[PDB]
Amino acid sequence: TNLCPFHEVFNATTFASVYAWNRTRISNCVADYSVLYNFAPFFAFKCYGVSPTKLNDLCFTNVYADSFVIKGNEVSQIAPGQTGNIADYNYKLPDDFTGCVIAWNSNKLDSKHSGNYDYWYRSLRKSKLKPFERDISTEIYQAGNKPCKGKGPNCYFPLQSYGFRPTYGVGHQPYRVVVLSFELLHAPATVCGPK
Amino acid sequence: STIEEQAKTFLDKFNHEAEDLFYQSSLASWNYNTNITEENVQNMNNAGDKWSAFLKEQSTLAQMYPLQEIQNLTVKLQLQALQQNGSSVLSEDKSKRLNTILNTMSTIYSTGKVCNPDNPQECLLLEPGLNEIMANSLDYNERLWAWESWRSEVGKQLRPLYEEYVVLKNEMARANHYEDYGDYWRGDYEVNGVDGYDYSRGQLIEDVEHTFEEIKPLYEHLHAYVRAKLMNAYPSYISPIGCLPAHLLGDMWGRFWTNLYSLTVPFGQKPNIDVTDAMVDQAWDAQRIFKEAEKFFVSVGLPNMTQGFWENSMLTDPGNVQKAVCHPTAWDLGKGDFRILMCTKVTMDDFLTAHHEMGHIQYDMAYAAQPFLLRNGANEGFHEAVGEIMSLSAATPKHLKSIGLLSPDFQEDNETEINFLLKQALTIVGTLPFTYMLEKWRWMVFKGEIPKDQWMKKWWEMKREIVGVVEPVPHDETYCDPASLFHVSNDYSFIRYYTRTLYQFQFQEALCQAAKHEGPLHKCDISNSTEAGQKLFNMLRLGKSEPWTLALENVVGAKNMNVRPLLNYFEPLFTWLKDQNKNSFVGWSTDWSP
Repeated sequence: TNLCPFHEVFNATTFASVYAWNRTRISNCVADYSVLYNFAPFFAFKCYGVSPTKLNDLCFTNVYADSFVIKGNEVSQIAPGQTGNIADYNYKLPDDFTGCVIAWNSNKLDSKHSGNYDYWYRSLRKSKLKPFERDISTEIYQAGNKPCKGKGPNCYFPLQSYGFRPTYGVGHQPYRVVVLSFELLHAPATVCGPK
Repeated sequence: STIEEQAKTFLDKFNHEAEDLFYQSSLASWNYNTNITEENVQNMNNAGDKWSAFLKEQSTLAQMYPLQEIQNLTVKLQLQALQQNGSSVLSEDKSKRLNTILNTMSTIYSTGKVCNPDNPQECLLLEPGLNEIMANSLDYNERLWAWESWRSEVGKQLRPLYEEYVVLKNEMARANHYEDYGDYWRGDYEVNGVDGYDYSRGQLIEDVEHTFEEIKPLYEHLHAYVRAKLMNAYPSYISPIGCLPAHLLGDMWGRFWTNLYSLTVPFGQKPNIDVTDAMVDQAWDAQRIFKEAEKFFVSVGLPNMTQGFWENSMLTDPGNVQKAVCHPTAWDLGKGDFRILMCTKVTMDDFLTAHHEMGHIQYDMAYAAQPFLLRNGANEGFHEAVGEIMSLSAATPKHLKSIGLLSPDFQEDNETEINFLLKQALTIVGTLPFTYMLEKWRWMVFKGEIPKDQWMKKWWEMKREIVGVVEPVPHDETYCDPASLFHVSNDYSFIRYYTRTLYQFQFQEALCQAAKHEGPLHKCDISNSTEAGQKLFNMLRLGKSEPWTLALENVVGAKNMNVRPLLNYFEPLFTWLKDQNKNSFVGWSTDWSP
């Protein structure tokens, strides 16, 4: 029995921003998906292309866990075919995504008085991101016709800070989202459920 | 790229930053109002300075986006809200002088206290002093002395500053492409670029005059009734054909005639409905009152209160350990934070006030999805009307019997209904001529119709001709009656009250038709009516994204102020007052003792 690092992904101290989401590779371990239910206050548990009950039966080659922090309103944008600042410029799921999305309210950990400005999201970009594309560029977005040099008129920084506070509303509180991507490639299935 | 996309990106950035900065400022203000300390004052001042600097910087950046090259109405409205220069168009010296004059008038109104002439050491301030005096005293000489002193001491001092204030405001408004300050105030009702829903600033005056022409008969009958009652109460001081004296109106300025209910009560043998004793017997607290209000708002289909509302709101006085301003206000800190600051105690008035504040909170929660600059009522009276319709629906005897405060065997007789209608009239219809006259006087002073040497004269003339109020003491040109008012001395609009009064009864008529109410309009309860709730939420979610005419058409089916719902509401009281005044004179003459 070799338990997967799911504990290191879900119970991490600090999470990554949505424009710099940390993708962790899960391989050569036993994927005990029942341990995920230890975080009972789950805001959403929606699987696409797979069933949560039949998840312990299927074997996969690589399991990609994408973890980031967004707000409550943007949790709906984490789904195939969604449109928004996060689903276009930060993190886009393909139309045939096979996996599950897990989110829970983190107003106790990620929130902070005087604003928790350690989490950022990309609001401006030249074009929409491709599925599973990551862009950590900090180049100033040129909204106008004049050349781009320094912040000013029509020259905006492409990243914006959330600034989480504990007294925010349920829609603006921080929500830690973990996206589990199950890949079945032409390779031996190293990841399987507990037997 | 086109200018529209650049403007959209600028608006997105502005909204993102303004949400956070306004949340910080509102949280500082809440911490100050909930705990009056020097540190909280300094924090609130710093947050307000940061917010004002942000608005000043963002307003300069928005000047590069021409309004003519923007086709999207939402973006155009946001840019119009951002491109407003305000007091920054004048020179630095003129702006500093205007701010100093405003602060000086505010301090004169706030620090102004009246001392007795016989005892110079015995002085009385405004609120626990002259207000309590004019509220319950029935002495002609004492009320006359108070009314004269309040505008002889505080007056004759603000007018030398009020004239320079008017001059500076006119210069500022003309610099902002307006005709005068009256146009700057009426600009909130201006709708441009929407075919069929446009509304000019000059049309507002015409509509207000047209509505007051129809209000005139009901107010005339109410004035005749009040005059007869006061003559029965104040012998040898009231004329059956003349105007009413100013100091005997139950208020310092004559705005609300509510305090005259003790003398003008139709049937004093039966007290009005007061569920204070029932709430005391059933051991109700602030939490119970707000839960009842929440159930009322859920019954019509509106969303329930958030958990942060129950957690962070101050529903009870924190005691002597914390100093708080016990003024009931609805707080919209933004980003999902909705709070209510109210020192709730066991009182039916507090029940109605909690309903009003929860209606304000529901309005705020409705347009939360709108952009930051559009997160406000479609008009300056929409919030007040939404609060007042809920206050009316809560005060109905049917709702009180449903919630278990009135006895189930309580019968609603005609005389109790007449007393309730007369009280509501003294509260609502009594302030409409006063508001109309005050706003018209301010407008004509700003337009230059009364330049320097006829302010007080034309003020008293308009008051006699409109409100029917005669001067008990002949005031000369050195006095200034309008400056004695809080809203006039603190630079606030006043037509908002007339507009919200009309919109209140319009919304009430619309929701009672949507709820299929049979009977008088004052017996209507919109409880357990999801149709009225949805019809109201269709307007509450709009905000300033769409013109107020479109929202008014969505609610009541009309694009302008209609006073017919108010007349339908007061029709039983009108029929009773007709029979009461059949044996009395109707109207008032403009000539009486000075």
